[PDB]
Order: sequence, then C-alpha cells, then structure tokens
Amino acid sequence: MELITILEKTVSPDRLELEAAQKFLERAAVENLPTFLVELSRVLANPGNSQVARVAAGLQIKNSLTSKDPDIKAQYQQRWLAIDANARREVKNYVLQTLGTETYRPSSASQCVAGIACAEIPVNQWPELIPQLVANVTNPNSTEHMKESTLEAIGYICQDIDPEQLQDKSNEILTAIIQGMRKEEPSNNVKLAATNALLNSLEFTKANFDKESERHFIMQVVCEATQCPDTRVRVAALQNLVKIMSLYYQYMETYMGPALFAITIEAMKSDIDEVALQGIEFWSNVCDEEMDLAIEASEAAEQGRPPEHTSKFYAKGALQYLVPILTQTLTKQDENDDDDDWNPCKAAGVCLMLLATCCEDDIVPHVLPFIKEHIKNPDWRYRDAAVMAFGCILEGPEPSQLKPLVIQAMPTLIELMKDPSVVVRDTAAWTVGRICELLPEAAINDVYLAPLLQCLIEGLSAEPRVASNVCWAFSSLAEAAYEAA
Amino acid sequence: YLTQETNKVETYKEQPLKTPGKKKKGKP
Repeated sequence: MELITILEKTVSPDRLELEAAQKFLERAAVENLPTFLVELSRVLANPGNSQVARVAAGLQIKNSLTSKDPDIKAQYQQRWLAIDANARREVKNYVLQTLGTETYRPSSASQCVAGIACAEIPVNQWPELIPQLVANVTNPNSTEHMKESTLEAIGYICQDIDPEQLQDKSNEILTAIIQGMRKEEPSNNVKLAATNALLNSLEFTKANFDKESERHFIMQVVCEATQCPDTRVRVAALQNLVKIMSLYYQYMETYMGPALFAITIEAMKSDIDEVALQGIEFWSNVCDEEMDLAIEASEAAEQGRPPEHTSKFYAKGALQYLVPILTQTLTKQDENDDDDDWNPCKAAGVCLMLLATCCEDDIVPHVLPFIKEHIKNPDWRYRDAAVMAFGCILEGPEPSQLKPLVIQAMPTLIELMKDPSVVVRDTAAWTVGRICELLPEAAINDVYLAPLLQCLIEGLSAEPRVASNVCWAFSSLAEAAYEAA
Repeated sequence: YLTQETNKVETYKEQPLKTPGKKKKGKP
C-alpha cells in the first residue's frame, strides 16, 4: 500500500472504510512504533498534501501520544519518552515548520506539538520549544496562521499540565500570549487564540501578578481586548477577568473602580447572551468570594483577632447599579424553554440570589420597587420576574423584615397560582415552596391559610414541576412542626 | 474538530443541576 490515500480513508465518512484502515495503520503502532510517526511528520508538513491527509496526519500522531481519561494518559505518555532520540529530534522539526502552511482552521500541528509537549519537558528533554514559539508571535513578519497556529499550541500545553512544571516558564511564555492580544494586532484570530491561552495559564503565575510591573500590564491588555469589536474575543476577555477575579481578589482594588466596574457592569447589558453570561458570572463570582470572606471575618472575630485577609465590599456599592439589570434580565428567558441550559435568565436569578445572601438587609429595598411595579404587567415575562425576584431574596435577609413583607403579597401570590401564563404559575409555585422552607411561621396564617392549602392541593394535579414543588412545601411545613416540639 | 474549550460554568451550591434554585447553607 501507499500512505496518503489511506489517511484520506483513515477518517473517511463511512464507518467501514475507515474502521478498516484505522486498524491496518495500527498494526505499525506496536510493530513499527517509530518508523511510522516520522512518515506522517513530513506529509503533515508538505502543503501539497490534500486536507484530509494532513488533518488526519496529526490526528494519528496526536492520538498516539496522549489520552482523555487522566488514567491511561500516564501510559501513552512514557511512550514517546522511552523512544529513540533519533526520529524524535526529527519529528519535532517537521512539525515546528508545519504551522504557517496549513490552510484549515484548528490546525492539527498545534495538537501534536502539545501532546509531545507534556512529556518533553516534565523532565526537560525539549527546552528549545518555548523560545521557538515566542519567535512565532513576537516576530512581525509572520503569517496570520504562523501566529495563530502557534498560540493554539501554547494553550493546550497549559490545559494539560499541573501547575508545578510551568511555574518557571511564565515570563518566557506569557510574553508571547499577550503579544497576540495587543490592540495593534491585525487578525482577530490571533487575538482570540491568545486570549484563550491566558485562560489556561492564569492558574500558575502568582509570581507574575505579584509583581506590579506585569500585573498592571496584564490587566491593561485584558481590558483593552474587552473593548474589541469581534464578539469572539470579548467573551474570552471576560472569562479571564472572571477567572482573575476569583483568583486574585486582593489585588483587584486598584482596577475595580477605574476600569472593571465600568466594563463588567456594561457587558451584563449586552444583547448577546454569551457576553452577558460572562458579565453576570463576574459579579456573581465576586459575591461568592466576598461573602466567603464575610465568614473569615466572624469566625475569626469571635475568636478575637485580625482577619487574615479583608474584604473590600464591592457588591455593596454596585448593588444599586446591579439589581436593576439582574431583574430586567429576569426577562430574557427562552420560549421553548430548556431546563438545563445556561441563559441569562438563570445566571441573573442565581446571582440575584447570592447577592441577596451577601448584601443582606440592604437588598430588600433595591428589589421591591420592581415587584410592585411588575405584578400586573401584560407580558408574562415582566411578571414571573416579579415573582422570581421575590423568591430569590428570601435567604440572607432577617425574617423580622420578611414575614411582614410576604403577608401583603402572600394573598396576591395565591392568585398567581392560576395566572393565565404558564410560566407565572410554575414560578409562583416555586416561590411558595421557598416561602415555606425559609419562613415557616409567616406562611401558616389563618387569614390566608384556609385559602392557601386549598390551592396547593389544586396544584397536585397540575404540571410535574409545580406539583413536584408543592411538595418542597408541604414537606417543609411539616418539619416546621416536628421542630416546634 | 472538538479542539479545546470555551469553558466557563457555575452556580454555587449544587452547581449545574438546574431547577429554579436550591436549599440553604448554615454554620456552627
């Protein structure tokens, strides 16, 4: 046989032609291990080769070097390791020159490079790599690919190793990553890749950020790229700014107000779902981190001593400007409605809750005016939001200021049970339950108890969820009895 | 073809499970 048209078939559209050559060219795995890899390493290089051949090329080399399951990986790793220092030094060259000549998109080359990568360095057998890639981007005379392709590699390399191995390559690596994100940089495809690389790298550079010289610099570059026109890179930029926020909360005090708040609070109002999600996550993650510190304080306050680390209270401020987005976002909900998807309607509801449990008795006021103001609106959308928001804000706040609140709505909430809109129903049912779990007393009220239960029952023969919610309620109410004795 | 990622998910305390929301979290 002749090795090209086979690779063409090594991934063909038919499950038998492929399954065939997928093994034929697997006999030379354990009976030709070396000799093979190389063969491809060149065909993967010479541009003359049709797409498939090339694409399929690295696919095989990539394949036989690494594994998905963190298990077998160990095995297929030492593989190219215990190999002959003859062909390795050969392949490692027919590939570092394949980039810039591949027309396709996710260029296979990046793949294999990274694969070999997690092994030619955890000991240091390929310490000439990093300087070479660096040259691909920092060098102004390089193809839109020559650059892209490269980064792609750098990114996989990070996404596959434990922090400890890359912690001292940072300076060398990062210097390149960021170069791909710069504003003056032409192709957004290079920018993109780069912004991704960062997402996988932030994880191991406490050293880098600790040096103000760089930090300032990184944050500048990330925020700039947050103003890039290509949606493709904005979602990348925010993802970093979100990761960074969970990662380096303490250092963010110098960027939050001048640069970050304006940026993240803006995004949330993006018509684009992907871009909003990111924005919400940010302030969502911020609460998480902040109310977590909130603990550090007390647990270390009763014991009588300085809190190891201190919060800076961002949610509290922006609270005013947040909610009136979170709430207004509790409207961009999917029609057909999928239950496991992650669209703003959720993030908003979720974050609207977390905030409600960190800011405490400060949220009650900023949210009410939206409920009263949307309990009657025609569009069900602005209606269920009203309910939902009332549902969210029941954790955190002191009951000695909710019990009274609910009661006034409690009644006009029951009427929402059989609200002509199917979504208002479901949500109205969900709240009720949440109003039994959190606040037991203020629910069992004669004034509207009799009219209550008689509507919960009525719900048992309704839609699953709803019914499967009246339970979250009846149950709760009962437990509230075994507790009062 | 299945390249790397786009990852960024969350929902704290019973993460990617869905439903309207979850239950309380308490202390000492």
